[PDB]
Amino acid sequence: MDVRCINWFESHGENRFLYLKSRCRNGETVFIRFPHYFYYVVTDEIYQSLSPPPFNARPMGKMRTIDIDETISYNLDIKDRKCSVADMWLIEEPKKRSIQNATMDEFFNISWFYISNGISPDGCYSLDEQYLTKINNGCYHCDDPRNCFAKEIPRFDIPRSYLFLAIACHFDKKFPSVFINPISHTSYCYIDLSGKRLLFTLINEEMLTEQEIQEAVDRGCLRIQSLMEMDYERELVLCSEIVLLRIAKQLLELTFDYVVTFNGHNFDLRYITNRLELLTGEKIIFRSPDKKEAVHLCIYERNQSSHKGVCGMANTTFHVNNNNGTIFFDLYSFIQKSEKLDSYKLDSISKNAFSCMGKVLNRGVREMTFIGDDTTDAKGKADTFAKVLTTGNYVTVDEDIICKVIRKDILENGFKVVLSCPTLPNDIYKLSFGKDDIDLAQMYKDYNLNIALDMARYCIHDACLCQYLWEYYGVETKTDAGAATYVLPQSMVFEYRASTIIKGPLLKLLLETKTILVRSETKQKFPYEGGKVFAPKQKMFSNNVLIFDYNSLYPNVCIFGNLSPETLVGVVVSTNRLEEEINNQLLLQKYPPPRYITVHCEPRLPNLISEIAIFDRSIEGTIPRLLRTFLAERARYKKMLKQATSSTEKAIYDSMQYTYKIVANSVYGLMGFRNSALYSYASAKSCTSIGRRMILYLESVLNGAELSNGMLRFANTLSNPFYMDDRDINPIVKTSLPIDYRFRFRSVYGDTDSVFTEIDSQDVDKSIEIAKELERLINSRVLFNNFKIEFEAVYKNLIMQSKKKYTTMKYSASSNSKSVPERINKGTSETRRDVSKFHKNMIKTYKTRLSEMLSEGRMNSNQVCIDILRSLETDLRSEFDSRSSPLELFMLSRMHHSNYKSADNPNMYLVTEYNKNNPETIELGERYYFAYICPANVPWTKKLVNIKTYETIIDRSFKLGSNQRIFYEVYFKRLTSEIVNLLDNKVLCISFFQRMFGSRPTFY
Amino acid sequence: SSADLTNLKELLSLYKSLRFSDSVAIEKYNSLVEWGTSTYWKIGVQKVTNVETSISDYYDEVKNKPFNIDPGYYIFLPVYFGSVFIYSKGKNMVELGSGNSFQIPDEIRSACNKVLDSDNGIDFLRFVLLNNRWIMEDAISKYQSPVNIFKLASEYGLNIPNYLEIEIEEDTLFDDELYSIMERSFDDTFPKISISYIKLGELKRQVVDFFKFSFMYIESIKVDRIGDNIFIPSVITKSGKKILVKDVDHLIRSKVREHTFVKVKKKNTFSILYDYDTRGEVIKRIIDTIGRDYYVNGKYFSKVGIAGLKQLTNKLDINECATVDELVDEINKSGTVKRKIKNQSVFDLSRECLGYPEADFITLVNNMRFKIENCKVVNFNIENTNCLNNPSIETIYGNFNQFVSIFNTVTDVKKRLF
Amino acid sequence: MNSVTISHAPYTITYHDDWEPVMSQLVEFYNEVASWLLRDETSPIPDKFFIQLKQPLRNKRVCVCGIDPYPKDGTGVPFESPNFTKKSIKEIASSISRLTGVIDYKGYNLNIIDGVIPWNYYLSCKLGETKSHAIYWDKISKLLLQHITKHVSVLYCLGKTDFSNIRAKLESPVTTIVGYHPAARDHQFEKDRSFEIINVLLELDNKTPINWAQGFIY
DNA sequence: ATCCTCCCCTAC
DNA sequence: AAGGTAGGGGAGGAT
Ligand SMILES: [Mg+2]
Ligand SMILES: [Mg+2]
Ligand SMILES: [Mg+2]
Repeated sequence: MDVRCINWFESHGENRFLYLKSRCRNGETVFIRFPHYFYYVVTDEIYQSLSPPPFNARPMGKMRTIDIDETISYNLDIKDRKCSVADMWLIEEPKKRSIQNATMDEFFNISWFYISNGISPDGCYSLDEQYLTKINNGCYHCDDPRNCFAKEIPRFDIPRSYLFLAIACHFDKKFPSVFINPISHTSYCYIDLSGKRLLFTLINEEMLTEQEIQEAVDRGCLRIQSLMEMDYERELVLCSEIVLLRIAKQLLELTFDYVVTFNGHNFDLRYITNRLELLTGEKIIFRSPDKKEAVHLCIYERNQSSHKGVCGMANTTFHVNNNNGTIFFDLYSFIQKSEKLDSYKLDSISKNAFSCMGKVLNRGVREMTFIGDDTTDAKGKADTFAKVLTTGNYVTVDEDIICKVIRKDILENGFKVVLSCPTLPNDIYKLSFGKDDIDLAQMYKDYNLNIALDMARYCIHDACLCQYLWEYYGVETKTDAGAATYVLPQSMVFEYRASTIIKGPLLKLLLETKTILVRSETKQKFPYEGGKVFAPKQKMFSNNVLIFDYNSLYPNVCIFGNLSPETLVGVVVSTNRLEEEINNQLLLQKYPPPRYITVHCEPRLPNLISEIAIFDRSIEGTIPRLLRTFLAERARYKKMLKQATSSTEKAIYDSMQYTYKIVANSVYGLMGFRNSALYSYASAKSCTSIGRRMILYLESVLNGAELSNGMLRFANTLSNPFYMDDRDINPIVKTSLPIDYRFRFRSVYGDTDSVFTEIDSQDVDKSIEIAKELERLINSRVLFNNFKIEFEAVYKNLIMQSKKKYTTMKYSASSNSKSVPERINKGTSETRRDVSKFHKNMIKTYKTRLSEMLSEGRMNSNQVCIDILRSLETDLRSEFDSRSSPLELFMLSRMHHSNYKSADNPNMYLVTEYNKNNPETIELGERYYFAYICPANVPWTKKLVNIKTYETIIDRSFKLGSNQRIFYEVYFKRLTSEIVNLLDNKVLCISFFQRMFGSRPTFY
Repeated sequence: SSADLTNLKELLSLYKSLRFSDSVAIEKYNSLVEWGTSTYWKIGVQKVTNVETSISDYYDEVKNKPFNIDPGYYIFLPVYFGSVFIYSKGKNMVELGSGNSFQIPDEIRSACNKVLDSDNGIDFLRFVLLNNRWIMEDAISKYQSPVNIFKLASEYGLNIPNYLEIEIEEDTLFDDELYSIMERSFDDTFPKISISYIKLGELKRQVVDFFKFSFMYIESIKVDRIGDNIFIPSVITKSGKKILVKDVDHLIRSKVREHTFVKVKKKNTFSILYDYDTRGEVIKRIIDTIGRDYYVNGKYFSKVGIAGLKQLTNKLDINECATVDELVDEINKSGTVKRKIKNQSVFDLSRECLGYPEADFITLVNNMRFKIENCKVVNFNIENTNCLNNPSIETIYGNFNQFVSIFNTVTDVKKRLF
Repeated sequence: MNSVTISHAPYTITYHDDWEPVMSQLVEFYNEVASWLLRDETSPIPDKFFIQLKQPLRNKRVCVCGIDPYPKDGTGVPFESPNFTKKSIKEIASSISRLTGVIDYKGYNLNIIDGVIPWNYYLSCKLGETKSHAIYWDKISKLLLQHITKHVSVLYCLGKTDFSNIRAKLESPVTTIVGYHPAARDHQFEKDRSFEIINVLLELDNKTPINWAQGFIY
C-alpha cells in the first residue's frame, strides 16, 4: 500500500504498456501495469467535428493560443498580436491518429502521462487499493492512475540490490578475439537487499595442468563441475568454461535493481553472450513482470548526430534490451559525458578520483611506510583512499612510480600502507590508485597456477572499482534529482540534452498559465553579436586584482526585460536617419518606459541603420518562469553544498548545482537555436544587448573610483541606462572602512559578465576587507532590481597573455593572508589536452622564472630575454640528442568523429587505416592518443614541409621502434613560441628562431 | 515506399534541368540532396549554389563580312538601339549583361504574362528600352512561332516590330546592299543596330551588321527632354551629326570627352558609340557641358527645379492647383490615388516628386542631422562633409530646402488623410 | 576450377581460380575447427559449405551480402528457394517487379543474374536462428569478405546493425550500402530501394549495371 | 611575403 | 534528436 518508485519502463510487443517498479516499506517489490495512450490536444470546435470518435476525452480548460511569429515594421503602426481563447480538450487514443488541427504536438506521451495524472517519476505514494487488480505474483494493473496515485506521502528509504561485474579474456599478442580466445576469469560483487556483500572470482580450470588444479583445491579453492553445486561464499572457484558462462547467465537473469559495469555494454556482456550461444543451446532471456513478452539479450548501438551544416555523427553508445525493469548502467558513458580527462580508461579515472597526501612514517632498504589521516589532507580523502586500499594492488607515487603494496593496515580514521619502492628523500608524497605495471601477454604465455591466483586478485579489484566510482560520483543521488526536476523516468535521466529535458517543466508552465505557443510562418536564421570582451591593458600587474562577477547574469536579463516569444510588441527598423528620429520621437510617447523596455540592437539586414525591439513587461511570460524554476533548484543545491563536510559530499553537491547552471543558460541557446520550438531572434539578440549595457555600466562606474576618508566616490554618475527611476544617483556614498585607507581603483580587464578591478595594494587582508565592503555599496546603490554581483577572489601576480589566457595565484574571498593559495591557469598551454607533457613541464619552469625575475626587476642590459632564451636552447638541443624522455610525455589526445565536409580529410583517413589494420577499433565518440614519429635517421632540420604525414595512432601495446625517433621539430617549435611570446624583446628573440628553427617569429 | 520514390524521382527530374530553376525549385533540389545523403550515406548528386540565367546559347558573333546563304526560309526581325532586357514567366525583368534591379512598370509585366500563358514553350521574352519606351524584339519558343506571340503582345499594349517573311530561292551573296533593302523594308521609325534572322527548324539567331570604323570630333554634349524632368544625353560632332547615346553610363565608360576625337562606328543612317576599351573626370565634364543644374539619376539626367504643389498634383494624378487642402479632398474621392499615399511613406513620396535617385539621396540623409517637431522637419545640418565630394550629393543638398517643403506638406496630408 | 584436400568432411573443396589467394588459408582455418562443427547435423549440409567458391570474381561488379546461407529450406547458397516460398526471396521479387513492371512470373533467384555474386558473411548457422556461429567463422568470414570485395565496385550488405563497422573489416575501399534484410519486422525493408541506387551509382562511375529483373523465372 | 580557410579547443 | 557567440593558435594553400 505504501511504495517508493524505482523505475519506469515499457513493453515492445503489439500491445504497449507502461510499467512501474516500486518497493514497499518491508522490502517487497511490486509492479504496476498502466495502459499506454497517444495524447492529442484539440480545440472544442475540432473535438466536436472529429469523424472517428476518440477512445476517451476530457476537458483541459480554457486556454489562450498566441502566434509568436516576428515581423519587422518601418513605422509605429503596430497591430495587436494574434491571440485566441477557447475551451480545449485533451484526448487519448490507444493508436496513432492523424488530426488535421491538433496542437501541442512537441511533447512526449510519457510527459502527458506524468502531468495529466499528477505523478512524479520518483514520488512516494500511499495507493488506493480499489484501483489495483492483481494479475500475477507481485504484479497489478491500474486503469485509473489519476485517483490511484492522488495521495502522496513523505519520502522513505528502501534497500536496493546491485551486481558489479568484470571479466578477463585470454590473448597471446593482440587485443582478444572472441573466435579463438577463451575466457580466463570472471569476477562478481554480489550485494543483496539484506546488505550482505559477497566477493568471488571464477577461474577457468581448462588452462591449468591437472596437478595444478589439485594443488589449487588443496590450498583452499573449491572445484565444481556443474551449476547446482555452486556456492557464492567462496572466494575462488575453479570450473570449466561451460560453468563460467552458465553462472553468468544465472546472475544476469536475476531481477537486480542495478547491474553496473565499466564499458561492459560493448565488451564484457558482448563476449559473454556471443560465446555462450555457440558452446551450448542456452541464451540469456529477459522477461516482463507479467510474462507477456520475452526477449534475448541483444546489444544495440545508438548513434548521436550533430546539428551543423554537415552534421555527421559525433558519439555512440550501447544499450541492453532488457524488459524486466533492471537498469544496466555503464560507467564509461556516464563519466565520458560528465568529466574531462586526457583519456577515459579505468586506470586514468581512478588515478584522478582516488588519491590523497600521505606522510612518510618509516623508511627501509626497499620499503617505505606511508601513513594518512584527516590531519595531513582534506577531510575524507584519507578515508576514501583507505577504503580502496582494501582491494588495491599497486599505489602510484607522485603520479609517476608504480609501487607494489606489501602490507596494508586500515585504521579507524586513516591508513598505513607499506610500498616496495626506492628510498625517496622527502616527507610528503601524493598516493593514488592508477596504472599497473604488469604484462598480461607474458602472463598468458607462462600461464600457471600462481599466475591464475594473482589474476583472480586483479580481477576482483576491477569489479570493485565500479562500486567505488558508483558512490564517488553520487550516481544514485543525481539520478533521482534529475528524474524529479525534468519529469523523466529514472532510466532516461542521463541520455538527453537540453532540447528534451526542459520539456517537463515547460509543459507544466504552459498548462498552469493557460498558454499555447504556435507558429504560422517559416523560421529564418540571422546572425547577432554576443557579449563584450575587453582587451587587457597590461601584461604583468604585480598587484592584487579584485574580481567581481554577476550572479547568473542571463536569467536576470530575461526577468528584467521579460524576454520571451509571446511578450514582444514589435521590431521597428529604419533605413535613414530622418525616419529614425521620427520613430524615436513617437516611440518615447507610444510605449512609456514605466511599462515598456526598448532595446537598441545592431542592424538585422545590411540595408538597415537602426532596429529597436519593444517588449511589454506588464505581464510575465513563459521563459522567465522556466528560468525562475531552474534558479530555485540551483540555489537549493548551493545551500546544501555550504553544509557539506566530507570531500565526497562536497564534490557531489558541487556537481549538481553546476548542472543546473548549464541547463538554465541553455534556455537562451534554445531561443537562438534555429530548430527550436522556443526560437526567437528578437529576444535572443535583445538579451545580449542588455547584457553588454549592464557590463559597461558597472565597469564605467568602477574605472576611476576613489576611496577617501570615509566616503567612496564612483567614477561616473550612477544613472540607470535603461529607464529613469527614483534612485539617488549621487556618486558619493558612505562606507564603513577606516580613515587609514586611501586607494584608487582601475579597470584592467573584463570578460562577458565580470570586471577585473585593480587596487593599488600588495596585501591580501586589506584587499579582502575593502572588496567585501565595496560589494555591499555596489549591490545597494550601483545596481538595480535583481542584478547582483559577488566578490570571487583576489588574483595575485596576475599575468595576461590574451583575451582568453591568463595565470594567477587565487586567494578565495574567505581566505586570509595566512592561507595557501591555489595556482590556477586559464587558456594556457598547461591546461590543454592537445599539446604534451614535455611542453607543460618546461613552460611552467620558464614562466615562473620569468615572473620572479621580471617582477623584482634588474634590466641592466637585456637580462630577462637573454637568460630565458639561452637556457631554453640548451635544454632543447640536449633533449634532441639525449632522447631519454619517455614517449608518454609527447602524446597528444584527439577525438574521432565523422563531422566533416570533404571526405579526404587526413583525420578520417588516419583513423580509418588504423581500424582496418588493428583488432582495436576507434569509435566515433572515443578519444585516442597519437604522436609525431619520424625515421630515426632524419637529422634536425629547419625547413618543415609536411607535418600531418608524421602522425601515427598509438595503442597501449605500441613501442617506439629502433628505427624511429620523436619528431622533435614540431614539439620544440610550439614550446619556443609560447615562451618567446612572454618576452618584450624583438631583436634577440628573432635571432633565436633564425639559429634554432630557421624562421622569423611574429611578435604580437 | 511511394514517399521515398517521390523524393528520388523529383531529385532526378530537377537535376536534369537545373538551368530553369528559381530559388524555390533550387531549395527543393538542395533539400532532396541533403535528404538523400543523410538517408543513404551516399548520394549521386550534390547541392547547387550557382547557374545564373543566360540566353547566350541562342546567339553568336555578329557577321560583318559578305557571306553565302544556301537555305530558303528565314524570318527577319530588327534589333533596336537601346538596352536589352530579358523577362521570365511569372517573374520580374532583368537587364541583360548585369544582374541588377531596374524600374519596370506594371503594364509590361502584365502583358508579358498574358502572352506567356498562351503556351509553355517560351523560354524568355526579349525587350529593348529606348527613351522609356518598350518594344518587344524576340520570344524564342520550341512550339510557338515569332508571329502570334507578337500579335497578342500588341493587343495587350506592347509595341512589336513589322513582321517580315522571306524565302530565298537561289544562292545569294549577302552584302550591304541586301542589308539596306531588308532593313528599310521594315518601315520602322526607331534607330536600329542590327538585323537578326532565324532558320525554320533551329532556335539559333544570327545577326549581321555592316559598319565602318572612324573617328569624329565632338563639338558639344547636350541632353534632350523625353518626359517629365527626364533628359537623355547625346553627342554632337563638329559637322552637326547626332551620335546616339544609350545612357549616362555609356558616355562615362566609353571615356567620352568634349572637343576631342573619339572612336565611333559609322552606319548608313547614323553614328553609334560602342563600349570597349577617369570616371570622376568624365562625369564632371559632361555635367558642366550640359549645365550645372543637371545631375545624374540612374540612366538619365534631371533638373533641380523649385517644384511645388503644381508638380505634386501631377505625381498624385489629381487636379492641378495651388491649394493644400485640395490634396485631401480629391484623394478621398478617387480610390486609385489614395492607395499610393497611404501605402508609401512620406520620405519616398517626397523623394519621388523631386526626382532624386535613391542611393545618393539616402547617402546625403545619413550624413546630416535633423531637428523635428511633431514629426515635421524644422531644421537640419550636415555633420559629415566627406559625402559632399560626390558632385551628386552636393547638388542634391543645394536644393534640399525644396525636399523639406514638400516633405512637410505631405506629412500634413497624411495626418488628415488617414 | 581446381581443388584442394582437407582433413575433414567433405574432404575436398572445389573453387574457381579467382579464389586461389585465400585457399591457402581456408584449409588451415577449417581443419582446426571442423572437428567440432561436423559432429552434429548442420543446415546447410557440410557438403555445400564451400559451394560458393565456384563463382568467378573477375567478371562481377556487385556483391549482395546476407547474414547466412538460409539454413531452413536452404540450398547451400544465399537468396534461393527451390519453390519460391521463402519470405526473403518473395519480397525481393516484389520490390523489383513493382519498379520494373513485371506481372506474370513463377519464381526468382539472385544466382541467375549476371554481374552480381550472391554472398553471406557467416558460412553456417543453426536451424531456426541467425548469427549462431559468429564465434565459429568470424576469422574465416573476414578473409573471404575482404577478398570478394576487392573484385566488385559496390558492396550491398543486409543488416543496419550487422554490418555497421564493415568499413573497418574491409581492406580496400568499396562503395558500401547497408540496407534492411527483406524479412525484418515493422515492414522496414519495404521502403528499401538499394537495388536501384546500386545501378545508378554504377552508371555514374561508368561501370556495367546489374540487370536485377534478370533473376525472374518465367 | 600574405592573407584566407578550416579545425580544435577554450572561455564566457 | 540537435543550446548560443568570441577568440587564439596551427597547418595548408592560392597566390
Ligand atoms: Mg557571472
Ligand atoms: Mg560567480
Ligand atoms: Mg564569470
